[PDB]
Amino acid sequence: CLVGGAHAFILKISSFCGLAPLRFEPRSQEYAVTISKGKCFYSYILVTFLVICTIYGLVAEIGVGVEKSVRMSSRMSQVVSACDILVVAVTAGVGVYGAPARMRTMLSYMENIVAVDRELGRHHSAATERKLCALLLLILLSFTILLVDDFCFYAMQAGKTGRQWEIVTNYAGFYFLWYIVMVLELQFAFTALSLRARLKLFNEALNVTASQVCKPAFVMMKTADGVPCLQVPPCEAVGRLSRMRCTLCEVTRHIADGYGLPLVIILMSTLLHLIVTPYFLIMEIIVSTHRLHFLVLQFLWCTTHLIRMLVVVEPCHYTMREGKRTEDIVCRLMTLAPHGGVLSSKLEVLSRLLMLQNISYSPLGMCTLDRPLIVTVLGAVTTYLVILIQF
Amino acid sequence: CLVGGAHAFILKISSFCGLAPLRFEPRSQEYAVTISKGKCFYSYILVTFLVICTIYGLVAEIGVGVEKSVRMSSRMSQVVSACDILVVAVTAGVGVYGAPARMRTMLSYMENIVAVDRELGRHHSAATERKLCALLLLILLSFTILLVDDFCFYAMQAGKTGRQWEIVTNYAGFYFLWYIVMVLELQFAFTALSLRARLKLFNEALNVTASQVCKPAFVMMKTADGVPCLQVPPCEAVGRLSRMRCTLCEVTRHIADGYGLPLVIILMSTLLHLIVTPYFLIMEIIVSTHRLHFLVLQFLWCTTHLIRMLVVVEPCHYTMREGKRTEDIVCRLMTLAPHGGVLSSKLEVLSRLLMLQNISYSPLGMCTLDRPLIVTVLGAVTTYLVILIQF
Amino acid sequence: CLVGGAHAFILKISSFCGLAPLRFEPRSQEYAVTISKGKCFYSYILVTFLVICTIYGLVAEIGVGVEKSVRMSSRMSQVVSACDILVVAVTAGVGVYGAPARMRTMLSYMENIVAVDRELGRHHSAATERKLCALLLLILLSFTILLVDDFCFYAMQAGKTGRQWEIVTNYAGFYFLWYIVMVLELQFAFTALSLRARLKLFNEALNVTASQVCKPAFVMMKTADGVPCLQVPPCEAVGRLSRMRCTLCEVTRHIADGYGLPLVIILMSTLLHLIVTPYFLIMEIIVSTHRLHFLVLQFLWCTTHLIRMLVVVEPCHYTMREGKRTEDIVCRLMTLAPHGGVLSSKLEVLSRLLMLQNISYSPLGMCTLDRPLIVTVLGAVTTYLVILIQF
Amino acid sequence: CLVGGAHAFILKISSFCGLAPLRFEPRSQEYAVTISKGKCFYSYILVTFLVICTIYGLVAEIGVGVEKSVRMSSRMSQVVSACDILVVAVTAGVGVYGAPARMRTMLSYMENIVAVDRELGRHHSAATERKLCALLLLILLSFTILLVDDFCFYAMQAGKTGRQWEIVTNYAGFYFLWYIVMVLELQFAFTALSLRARLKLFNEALNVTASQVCKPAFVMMKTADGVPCLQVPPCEAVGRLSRMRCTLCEVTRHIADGYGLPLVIILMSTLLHLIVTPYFLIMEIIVSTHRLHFLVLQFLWCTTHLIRMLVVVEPCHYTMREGKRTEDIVCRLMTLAPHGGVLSSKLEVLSRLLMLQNISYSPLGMCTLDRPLIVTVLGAVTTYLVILIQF
Repeated sequence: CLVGGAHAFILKISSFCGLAPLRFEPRSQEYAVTISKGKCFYSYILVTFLVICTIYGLVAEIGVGVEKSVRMSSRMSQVVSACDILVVAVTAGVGVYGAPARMRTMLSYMENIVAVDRELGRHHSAATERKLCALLLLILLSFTILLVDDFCFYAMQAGKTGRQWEIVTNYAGFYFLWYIVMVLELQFAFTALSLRARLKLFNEALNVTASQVCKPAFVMMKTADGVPCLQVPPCEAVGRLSRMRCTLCEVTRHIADGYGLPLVIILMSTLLHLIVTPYFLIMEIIVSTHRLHFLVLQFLWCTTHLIRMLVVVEPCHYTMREGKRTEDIVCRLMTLAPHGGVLSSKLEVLSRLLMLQNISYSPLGMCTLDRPLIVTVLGAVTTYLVILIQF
Repeated sequence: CLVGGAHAFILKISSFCGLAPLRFEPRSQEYAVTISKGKCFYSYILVTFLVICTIYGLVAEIGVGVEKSVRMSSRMSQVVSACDILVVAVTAGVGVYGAPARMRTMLSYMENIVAVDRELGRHHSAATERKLCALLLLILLSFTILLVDDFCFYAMQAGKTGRQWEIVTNYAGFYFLWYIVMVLELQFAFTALSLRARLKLFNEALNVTASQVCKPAFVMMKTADGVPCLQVPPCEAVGRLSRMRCTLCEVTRHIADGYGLPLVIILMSTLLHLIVTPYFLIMEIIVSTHRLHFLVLQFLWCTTHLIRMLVVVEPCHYTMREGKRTEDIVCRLMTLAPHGGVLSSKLEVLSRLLMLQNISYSPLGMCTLDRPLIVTVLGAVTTYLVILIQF
Repeated sequence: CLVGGAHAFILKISSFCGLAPLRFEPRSQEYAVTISKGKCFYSYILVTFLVICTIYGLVAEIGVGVEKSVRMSSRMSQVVSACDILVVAVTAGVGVYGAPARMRTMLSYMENIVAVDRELGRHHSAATERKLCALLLLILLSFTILLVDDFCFYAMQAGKTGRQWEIVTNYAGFYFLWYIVMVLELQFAFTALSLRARLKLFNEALNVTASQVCKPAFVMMKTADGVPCLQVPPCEAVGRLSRMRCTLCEVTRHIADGYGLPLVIILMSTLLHLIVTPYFLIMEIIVSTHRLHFLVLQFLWCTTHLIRMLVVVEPCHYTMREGKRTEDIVCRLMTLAPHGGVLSSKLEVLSRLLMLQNISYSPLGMCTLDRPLIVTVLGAVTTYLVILIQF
Repeated sequence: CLVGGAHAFILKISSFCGLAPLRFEPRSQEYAVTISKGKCFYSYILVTFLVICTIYGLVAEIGVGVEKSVRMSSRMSQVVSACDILVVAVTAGVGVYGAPARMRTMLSYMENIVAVDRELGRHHSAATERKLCALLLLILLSFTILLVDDFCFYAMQAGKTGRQWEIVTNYAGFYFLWYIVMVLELQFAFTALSLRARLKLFNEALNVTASQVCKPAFVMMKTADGVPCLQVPPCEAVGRLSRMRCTLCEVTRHIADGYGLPLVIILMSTLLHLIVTPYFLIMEIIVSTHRLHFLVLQFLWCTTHLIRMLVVVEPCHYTMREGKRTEDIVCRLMTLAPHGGVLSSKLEVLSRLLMLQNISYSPLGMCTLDRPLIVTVLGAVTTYLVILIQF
């Protein structure tokens, strides 16, 4: 098995988190990849250690009570902080303990994607992977910088009373589990975008099928000018592309299964944090609005909990749009195809595939990842805030 | 008519409840079954007796007022307890009074399922039925143990003032109606899972149809190694399987009709209890949090009201997934099938059946049983609790 | 044009309300029907008179203020009573002013339904029309009896202080507008059920098509035993039935257009009244619970506002179920039909009609009339009541 | 490129707003149109100037505080006024800065619509364009009159204390941004209605196809009587119309993309204003109800925020209805078409296009513009108001 681009890059990053217990073997543009049981062992230790340190750190700060426990200014603030920590520990737990089975799934289906790549002539655009690798760095580095500021702030807030080393021992684990949760979200997105790039490329082979029938080996090649061009009759190409369309839908279901449970806990904790964080921001902007550094951080957290949702639902939406574009192309193409020909009989099949096999991500069946899920989540958030804030 | 496995086992359990007024006649791996009017008569008496005892027990505890009526610490607590008892008495009532007509329906369609079993070569996996029979015992015995603890607790709470025998006379009926409601939920689930096992087995016959056309009597048999293998040409098999697909969809509609009204009252009472039970738990964890045994029981009830919902919606979701798997297989299979052949003409039919006949449970048309119903119910529960608790 | 049964009976009742400005000419089992401009003129006067009397009666009771205005015990109670009266006056207004155009539509499509009746051999079951005519009498007479009790109660409540004749002059108009709104709801239901009976009868002709192909003039006749039997080859019958299926879907869209705007205002006022009526019931059962006659009436109103919703959504749901039954029959029938025959080519067409033309009522596009609309309405009602009642 | 009617008229109006940076060249019934970079430059200046003046005007009135700041009678009233201004400045910003790319899109697809017009024989009905041009004038002039009254009122309210010139300098910019937002909404509606007129006209060519096959060059012409009549065999017409159906669906997706982001911000601000405006109306009708001129204006604003929503969702709904009418016609037409003919093979294709390519507007994928979006928005509005008003 081989992997490249920003998907291969996030797997390197995820390996240290224990989210991708893989060995990597550098080729020209790709790495060869296999499971490593030693990294699974390391990965299981790391997250278990961090969860123990996080729970006992939580117990310690509850034991300090509500006066000095900066995250826990009240009995109810203790419960909120415990649930916040709990959902992150559960999300990072499911993320890391599930990772070996998820990589076994990835290496299983990637052998079929390689066959699709050959038919499409897939080659990794350096400019495009640089865009997506820069986006990994942008999102992940920005979040890492936020975690450091949040930790430094609360440590200095306690450092004003000499208690910073205890705060470090009690919360350092929680910030590492935060990093693991974002890397898991980025690992999905750039896995899903890596498939969306192949639907997008499959649709271009189907357009050039239409242009050849409109305006008359592996399926598609570059010309001497590098433009896409078709090496086989459209009758054969549509049959070959119909098989590839089935394969891409199967890969979608493996991705949605492997990340399905993580994504549900990520969605609930997003919803939780988008209620909890604006609430205490609003309470603190009405009362003691002089704590400007706190208010800045809590705003940047509200922003981050929205981005973390978009990182999940947007890669899926962009995959839906490529499916809709296929239906548009096939409709056009089958009005062009002549009556009673072989090509139109191949397009009768493909159009049934479009009606039968949709491409979608529905984690555990609870919901469909698409932009209407944003409207659903934000409508709930504002409903609860209007209830909670108004009194 | 004959029935086996965990479905036949839950029918034995349900017979004593009067939910399955059947005689049973043991064969090698199955029971022969027919309606017994005497068990219908017994069943109608039993539930009518228990409902009378429950209503008059409710009247008695309202008559004791709010001081000593342990379930009724206030005027509003009286109304809550009356509605709790009322929905259980209605659910057990519809369950037991409807049971003879429901068994007549079961024995009507099971004669067709036997024909599907012959074509598929269905035989009951001892290991699989042991799994599902152990799951019946696990869920039902755990609930029975909870009912005993709840009853013993409140009787001892009253026994501290000598009034336990009156509590026994006033609530024993209600705990038996609770048991009847769970057995009805388990009777559905293991009826639905018994069908899902046959869709799952029908899909495997359709995969081996694809492998024979990919890599070239009743439809399917075991090899000498026990692997599935096809005794007829794929052209005949797909036609035979299309007929069986229609039969399974028809059986789904009989199950959804027979249990439809029970399931709606089960869903409302789940929603009611998931509001009422966490509310009084939260009031009692803020005030008088020393009543640790009460808080433990009320938590185990909240857990149970979630499980009772999953027992209903999960068997249906797992049945949807087998239908989606059929669409995936048929798409694959009809790209493999050659142009203009008989097989592809048989697959044109089957693909129309998939678009026309879905397999789903929609009780009384109110809703579809699937995991999105969990999100809908839990979002309402938390909306009401946020309203009720916040003031 | 001719019409019979409970549909023809409700048109007689509706004529006096001005909801069906028709002449009627009695035949053996049917009436001949044509528009009468004189009844349109009468109808426009009647509702305009009743609306004037109702508005000026409302103005009078607002002018008496909140002390003696029994419907208006507070400033807010004035606003509630005004909106209650307003939505009924608007619903009866749209009902009666729209009625001539609606009857022109009815007489337009009923000429095509007569053609469907000939093909199906439709004859009116005396026992069935007696059921539906008894249901008209049951629902309408029960409501009329409730209106009289409500009016007599409030007149006697004012009659205890001699003011009953003013109450009569100020509210008699409103009770007649209430009667007009129910007759409009019954006029829809028994129009929709009159179509559902023809889908139900069309599906039976399609089953006997299957039995003739399974077990081998106008389309269908009774045997000498009165059992349905087919007078033409199944190849012709399926073609003839496909045309009739199109005609029934067209009639559905005329009904949904003609009653669409009434039904939306009926749904909002149902939602309004299911909030307003339980609220003031709950306030009056907590405080001054001795007003037993008031509490009884307000409960019977809550019951009536639910029934008025079911009268609207249930006839539509039962029409959906007959469409689903067609899809089940066509799937079965086209697995039975032989490969490459004419019959299977006719069933390819019909199955496309089922996928393209659904049968549904969606008033003004706002919603679909089906039992999920009950869950939507009742969830809102309980959301508002939980907000309003809890403080 | 050429454009006519109320679409061409709203583009003239939009040019001064900078929403359509176009030159216009008058022909007999149409204008020739091309992008003008000078109007893009003017347009970017104008909105940037107005946004600067609006923000600094907002800063000034916040700087005057809450006593004299008539829009800002409290600290919370400051925040409300700032968000109101902010969403309008954002909506007008996206409107005007996006306008050049949107016009490039319009001139791209309008060249294909001209081809559809030739096939359909499209000519602009003077009476119909007069209706839609009068509707532009009615809606836009009525809104302009409301803006003047609102501005004159608040200036005179401040003019009673000599501060009117400062109010003019601080709010004149905001009223011009309000005008730009309505013109953008009208620019969409009359673009969408301009397409709906061509679906409506395409459906009439398909009916006359049915009548010619029922009752036996560019596709369609007027007779010597001006009735539509078909110049080609139905076999060719259905093929030609299938291609045109694809082209119209493509144009729909360009419109939805170009206006998609504006429409989402328009929907949120509609939702915001339908909460905020009735709330402060209700507070001001309970307390100080003597401010009759204020109450009148705030009611006319509530009315306007509903109309602004209908202006957006109704043109889209009317486009859905023409698609449904196509499905009705195609079903009818393909029962009429003879078995095994060429025409029925052309109708097999078109019916797949109807199942694959729907016509809809879904801005950014968040929602579908149709009348169910009204019910969704108004249910939220009343939920928040019931929460906010009740305490």
